[PDB]
Amino acid sequence: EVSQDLFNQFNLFAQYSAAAYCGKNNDAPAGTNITCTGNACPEVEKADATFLYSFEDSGVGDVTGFLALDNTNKLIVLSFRGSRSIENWIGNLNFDLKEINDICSGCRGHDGFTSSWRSVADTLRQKVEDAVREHPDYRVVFTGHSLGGALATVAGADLRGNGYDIDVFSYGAPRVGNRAFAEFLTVQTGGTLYRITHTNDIVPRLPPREFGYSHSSPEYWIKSGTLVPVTRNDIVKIEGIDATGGNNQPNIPDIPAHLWYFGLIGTCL
Amino acid sequence: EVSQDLFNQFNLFAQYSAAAYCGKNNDAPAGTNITCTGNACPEVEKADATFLYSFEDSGVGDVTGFLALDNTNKLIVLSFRGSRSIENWIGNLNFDLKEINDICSGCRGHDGFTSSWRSVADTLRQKVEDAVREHPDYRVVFTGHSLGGALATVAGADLRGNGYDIDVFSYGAPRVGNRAFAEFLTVQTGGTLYRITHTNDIVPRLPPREFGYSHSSPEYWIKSGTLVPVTRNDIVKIEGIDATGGNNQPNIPDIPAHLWYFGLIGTCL
Ligand SMILES: *[C@@H]1O[C@H](CO)[C@@H](O)[C@H](O)[C@H]1NC(C)=O
Ligand SMILES: *[C@@H]1O[C@H](CO)[C@@H](O)[C@H](O)[C@H]1NC(C)=O
Ligand SMILES: CCCCCCCCCCCC(=O)O
Ligand SMILES: O=Cc1ccc([N+](=O)[O-])cc1
Repeated sequence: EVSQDLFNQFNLFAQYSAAAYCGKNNDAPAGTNITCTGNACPEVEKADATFLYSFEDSGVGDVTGFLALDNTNKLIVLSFRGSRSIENWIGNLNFDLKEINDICSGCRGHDGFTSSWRSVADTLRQKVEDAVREHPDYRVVFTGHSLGGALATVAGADLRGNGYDIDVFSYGAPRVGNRAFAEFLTVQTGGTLYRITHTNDIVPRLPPREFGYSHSSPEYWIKSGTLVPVTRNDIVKIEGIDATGGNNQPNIPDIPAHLWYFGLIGTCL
Repeated sequence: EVSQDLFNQFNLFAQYSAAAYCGKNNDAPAGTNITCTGNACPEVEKADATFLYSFEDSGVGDVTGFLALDNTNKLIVLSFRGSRSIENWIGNLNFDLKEINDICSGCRGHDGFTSSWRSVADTLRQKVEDAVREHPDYRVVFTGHSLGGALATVAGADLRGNGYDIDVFSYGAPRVGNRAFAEFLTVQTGGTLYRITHTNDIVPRLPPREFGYSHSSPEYWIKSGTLVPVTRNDIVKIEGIDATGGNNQPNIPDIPAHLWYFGLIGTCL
């Protein structure tokens, strides 16, 4: 069980994460209203929310996403898109670690996530910094679904502690690195990570523990079914690095559960 | 705005209509349980419901669907799939009428749906007749989404009057013929047709009335949004051939609205 305000926040950033796929966007001028097809992001459309900067297939990892300004909620939101086809992305997912002492000593992260981020970090940091300067009062939020969720988690860990808090809301994110990287994520000040999972979603169960991955704590776990609407009672806060009894349970996982966080996500009607 | 009992039927056959796309049965032998992927048909799975005959790309229209036995609800269900890529099917959709006197006098129907039905009619009639014999007190229901709705409607008009009632539940069905056919489907005895539409779904708006097409009355119009759950209070019975102020409004239409009838339909998570 979670509060009404936190629920609202979860719902909202699920929608900012969905909008990265379903935005009628990119090649889209900054200052343009954010809108989505197929009722993917109505809470974003109600807000006075506009693109600050769009990126598409940027750097080494072909990164895609947007930076947004939201005058109603007082946010600067960096939203990273997951893969265009999650099924093949999961299939070709490689489990190699690389060191990232730059982020925390002793830390190793998934190699493709950290290198995709690393390769666009300098541009996007500057874009965020610019927006922070313009709106010092506004709250900085990074978010994403799936691989997008990963990238937002990495960028957060990397960019925190430079003066402004960075909250992270992740939906169906994979593990992003080794224990230690997990531990850092569980305690790092300068922002909070809300790591949201749904039922038996496959993606947060990869990379597997066996390959040297852990999940940060806590975990926000939606227990309502696929295509079922979520209420506050359906969300369970689960404490403990690599805790079991939320998404991390011993049963057959599901791709469709990956695509239903509050609403349709990771696909566009 | 509709009865609970009617809302429950509408929901059940939306799910049988969704199963024609989802829940693997590709060669599933007769008598196996009906199930779907992606929580597309839970009310069906909850019933004691089994396949009688599966068909696929059958006849000239590459018609696909199944016939089921439902012992819990006491039904014999013939469910037609719509198109495997609806956006395309929408783009390739010819508006030509053809005479269909055999069904009714002065009646013209859409050439492709009519022909497609006619090519499978004998084999499917025989399979329904068999089940009707083994279960004389079960209700015969034909149902379908999109193209599947057109077909079910045509098949119903074509096989009624043989001694067993056939009810038809269509979802997001296009127009199937001319005003004289609309009339025949409005008043025909030996069953009821329940023609359900959602919001500004585009498909029930095609073929255009400006190509000689008309809609049978009544229409059951779902006013709740895309990705929004439906209650009995969100459905409005609209009376009159080519009535306006349900789905048939001059506003701009939408494809995602076509894929949300009670739940997700015409696509599988
Ligand atoms: C963008 O949204 C703003 C505030 O929410 C609204 O006043 C404006 O009409 C919208 N702009 C366009 C171009 O639709
Ligand atoms: C088929 O469903 C029936 C009841 O609806 C159930 O008794 C039976 O076990 C199911 N068969 C399988 C293989 O699950
Ligand atoms: C009654 C079942 C009819 C379903 C089969 C139609 C074939 C769908 C293939 C996709 C081509 C198209 O876009 O129309
Ligand atoms: O509607 C609510 C609401 C609550 C909190 C937040 N937020 O902190 O961004 C946004 C929306």
